[PDB]
Amino acid sequence: NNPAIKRIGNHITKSPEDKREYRGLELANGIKVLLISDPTTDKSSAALDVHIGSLSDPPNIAGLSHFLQHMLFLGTKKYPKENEYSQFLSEHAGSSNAFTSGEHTNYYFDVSHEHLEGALDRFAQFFLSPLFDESAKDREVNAVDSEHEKNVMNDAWRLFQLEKATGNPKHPFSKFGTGNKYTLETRPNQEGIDVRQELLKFHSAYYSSNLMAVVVLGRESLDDLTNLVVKLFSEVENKNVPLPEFPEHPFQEEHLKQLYKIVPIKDIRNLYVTFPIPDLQKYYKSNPGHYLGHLIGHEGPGSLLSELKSKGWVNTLVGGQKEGARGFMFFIINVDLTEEGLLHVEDIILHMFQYIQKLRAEGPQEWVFQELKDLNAVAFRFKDKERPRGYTSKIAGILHYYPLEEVLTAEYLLEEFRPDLIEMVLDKLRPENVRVAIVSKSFEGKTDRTEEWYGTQYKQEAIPDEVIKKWQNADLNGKFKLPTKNEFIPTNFEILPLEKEATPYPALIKDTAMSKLWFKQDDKFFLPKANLNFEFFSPFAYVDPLHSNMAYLYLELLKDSLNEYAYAAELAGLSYDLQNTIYGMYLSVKGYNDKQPILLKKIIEKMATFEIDEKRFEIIKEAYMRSLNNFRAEQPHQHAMYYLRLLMTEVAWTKDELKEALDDVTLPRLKAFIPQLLSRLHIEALLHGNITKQAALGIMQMVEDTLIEHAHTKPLLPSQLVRYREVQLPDRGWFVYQQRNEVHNNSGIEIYYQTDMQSTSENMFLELFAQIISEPAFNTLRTKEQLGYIVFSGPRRANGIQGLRFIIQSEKPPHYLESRVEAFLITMEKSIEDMTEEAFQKHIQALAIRRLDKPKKLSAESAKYWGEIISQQYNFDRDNTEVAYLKTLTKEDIIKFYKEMLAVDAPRRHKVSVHVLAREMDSNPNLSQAPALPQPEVIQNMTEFKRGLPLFPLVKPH
Amino acid sequence: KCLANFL
Repeated sequence: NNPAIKRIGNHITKSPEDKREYRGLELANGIKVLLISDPTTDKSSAALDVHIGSLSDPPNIAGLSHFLQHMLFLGTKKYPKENEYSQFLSEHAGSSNAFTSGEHTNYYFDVSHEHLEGALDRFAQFFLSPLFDESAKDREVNAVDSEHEKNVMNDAWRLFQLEKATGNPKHPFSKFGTGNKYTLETRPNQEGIDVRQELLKFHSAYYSSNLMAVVVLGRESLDDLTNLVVKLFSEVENKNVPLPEFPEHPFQEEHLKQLYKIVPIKDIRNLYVTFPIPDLQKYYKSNPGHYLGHLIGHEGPGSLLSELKSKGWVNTLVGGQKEGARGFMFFIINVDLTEEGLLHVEDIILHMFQYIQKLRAEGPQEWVFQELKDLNAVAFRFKDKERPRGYTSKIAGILHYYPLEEVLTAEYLLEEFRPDLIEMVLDKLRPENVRVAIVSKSFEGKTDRTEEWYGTQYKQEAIPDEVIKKWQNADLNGKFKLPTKNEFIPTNFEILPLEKEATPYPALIKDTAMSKLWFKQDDKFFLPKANLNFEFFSPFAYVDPLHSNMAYLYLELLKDSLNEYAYAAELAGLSYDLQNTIYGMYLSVKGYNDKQPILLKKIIEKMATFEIDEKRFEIIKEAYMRSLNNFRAEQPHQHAMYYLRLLMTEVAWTKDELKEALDDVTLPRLKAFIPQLLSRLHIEALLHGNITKQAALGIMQMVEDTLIEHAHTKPLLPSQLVRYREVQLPDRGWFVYQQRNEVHNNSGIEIYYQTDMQSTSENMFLELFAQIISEPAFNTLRTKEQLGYIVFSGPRRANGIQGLRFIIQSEKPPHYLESRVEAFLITMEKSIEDMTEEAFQKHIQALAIRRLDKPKKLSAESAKYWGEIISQQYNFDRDNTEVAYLKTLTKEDIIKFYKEMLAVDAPRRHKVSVHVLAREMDSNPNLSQAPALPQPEVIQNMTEFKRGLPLFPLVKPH
Repeated sequence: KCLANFL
C-alpha cells in the first residue's frame, strides 16, 4: 500500500558468512534498487548506473555521454556551486568517481557513515536538474581532451579502437567513445551546434528512470534506507525509453577471414585471434563461454599454452569470452610472441585449431562443469567483504541483468549443465570465422593505413583460402590433453578456535639470527584463509646493476618454470607473489589455508634447487630487455616519479644502467649467482589468518629448514641489515632535474616539498595540511585552471622521510605548472586564515574517519601490518595514537607549519622539482597571483647531486 | 581465464 514502490523482492540470497542485510525493490518510476544495511560500516556508499553509454552517442558528436558524465559533477539547480558535491564529500571523508562504457554510465561515492543523506541528496540532483553551466562546459572539455591525450600513445587503447575501426563502419560499435576537444567543441562549433542544448537534450532523452539502477549502503535499517531512497529518487521522470539492442554483429561476412598487421608504440610482439559469437549473457546459469574459456585458456599439463611455450613460440595466453554489447560478443585467444613465434603465426594458429578440435572429439565434460561449479560455490561462500564504494558501483551495473533475488549470486553460482550450448559455441570457433591481428615493430613502414583517432599504422589482408583450408583440416595432436582433476581444490574449511593468547596486533613470536616472525591469528573475519608474507634480505640482490638483473631473471625463470604446477593452485584460490626488491626477495602466499603449506614448500624447494632451462633463459632475458627499453613509452608523469625516486634514494640503479649491464648476464654467471644469493639471508615474515601459533612457527621453520638443507643458507649480521636513506635537502634550497619524454606529447612534473622524518607530530601536520588542500588543489589546478587530466597532491613517504608533492601531466610547460602550484599554495594559506573554526574541525574529523576506517578483509589488515614491518616502524597501534594527537591541533599549529616548511620564503623550505618535457617542447624558461621564484639549481648529474648532500637518519623502530 | 572512461 505504498504508491511509490512498485514491488519488494523476496529474500536476496547472500553468503551465510555475509553479516550485512539486503532488500531489493523496484520504484514506481521503474528504478531497480538494492539496499544494504551494515550497522558496523565506517563509510557509507551509493551508486547509480544508467543503462546508456557511448554506443548511444549522436553520430555527429563523438564522446557526448562521456562528456555528459564529466558535467554532472559540476552543478545542479538545487546545488549550483560548481564543486559543492566534490567539496561536501571531501570534508566528510568521502570520494567519488564515474565511468562510461558503451552501454553504461556508472556514478558512485562513499562518505562518512553519518552523512549519507547529505551526500545522497547532492548525488540525486545529477539525475534531476544538472546545470550544464556554459563556462563549466568550456573548461571541462579540456579535461576530456587531456584524458584522451593520455591514451593516444597507449598500445591497449589503440588496439581497442582499431578493433572498432575494422568492423562495419555503419555499426554503433565503430564509434569513438572518449571524445576530445575536436569532437566536443571545435567541430560542433563549425557545425552550429549548441552543446549545452545537446547535453540537456541527451540527458532528457536517456536519463530516464526506467534505465536506472541504484544501490545504497549505510548503517540505517532497511526501512530507513527504503524511505530515504523513495524520498530522493521517485521524482526521477520515467521517459519510458526502449533499451538499446544490437542484434547485428559488427563483424559481418567481409570482416571475417581478415589479417591485420599493426605497428605498436612499445616494442611488443602480440597475436590476437578473434571469433564473433552471439550474446551468451542470457545463458548465465550454464555459462558455455566460461567452460571453454577455462579450457582453451588453461595453463597446466597438456594445455594449449603449454605446447606453444615448449616450442618456444609464446610465453602467455589469454582465452575465453569477451563482452560486446546486448546482441553480440567475442571469443578471443591472444598470446605474446617470442622472436621465433613471430615467424610461426600460421603454426601457432593451427595448434590453436588442433586444440579446439580435441575439444570437439572429446565433447562436453560434466566433471569439468562440476569443478567450475564447486570452485564458484566456495568462492561465493567465503568471498571477502568488499569496500562499500566498489561494491555498490558493481551491484548497480548487474542490477540491469539479474532478478533482484539473484544479484549477489548470479556472477558466481552455476546451475545448469548444457552440453548443447558448449557444442554450439564451439561450432563457431572455426577458421572460416577467424580474425587475426599481429602486433610487431617489424611492420614499420610496411603499412598502408591509419586509424583516424589514434593514428595507428596498420595493413589489412585477406587470409589466403589455402591457409584457411590448412587450419580446417587440423588433425588431433597428441600433445594436447584435457586437464585432470584439480588436486588443489580445498576441502577443509574449519575455523580454528581463538587461542587463549591471541593478541589484537601481530606478536613477535620468534627473533633469531636467521629469522624474525610476526604472527596474528585472525580475530575478525573468520574465513578459512591465510596470508603468509616473507621478506628475504640479501646484500647481493642489489649490490650492483648486474646483480639486480640476475635477481630479477632468477625470479622470472622460477615463476615461469613453476607456472604449470601453480595454475591449479590459482583456480583453487591459492596464489603467490614472488619478486626481487632492492633488499632481496619478496614472497607472498595468499588464499585458502587448507593446501597452503604444500604450495609454499614447493616454492622454497624450487628456488633452493633451481635448475635453469637454457631456452627459457634466452626468451625471458630478451623479453626483459624490451621491458627495460619500453620504459621510454610510459606516461610523462610516471617518468617524473621515476626520476624523483632515483634522485632521493641513497642507492638506485637507472633503467639505462640496468639494460647496459644486462648484456653481461650469461647462463654460467646466473647459475653461480643463485647459490651465492641464497647462501646468506635474514627473513622477516608476517603470518596472519586462520592459523595457530604452532602452525606458524612450523611454517616459518619449514621455510628455513628447506633453505639450510638445499642451499646451506646461514644468517646475516645485524649490522649488515642495510636500509637505504633519503637525501637531505638544504634550507631555502630548490633543485630541478629536467628530462624529455620522447613518445608523449604532454609534459609531466613532480614537485616535492620535503619536510622532516616521520613521527607522530610531523605526520599529522603533513596529513592535515594535505586533507585541507586536497580538494581545493584538484578544483583549482584542474576544474578551474584546466592544467590537465592528471592532477594530484598529498603526502610523499619514503625511507622514513616525508613531504608534500604535486603531480601534474599537462600540455602547458613545466615552468608554467610550477608557477601555478606556487600561486595555489598562497591561495591555500589565505584560505586557512579565512576559514571558520568549524570548517577546520570538520577537516580534522574527515582525516580521523579516514585513518580509523577498519579493514573489511584479511588482505587489507595484513597490508597495514606489513607496512609497519617493512618500514621497520612496527607501529601497529599507530592509528589511535596519531588520531589522538590530531585532535589537539589548531589553525595556529597548521599556519605555523606552512610558514616554517612550505611557504615560498619559508626558513626551512626544501624543494625538488622533476620536469619532464613533452616530445615537441625544446627549451624550459583571470588567474590568481603567482609569487616570484628563486633561481633553481639545475641538477646536472644524479651521483654528484647526491654526493654533495647529507643523508637523513633512519627511523627509530617503535 | 577472462575498456571504460574514468572521471
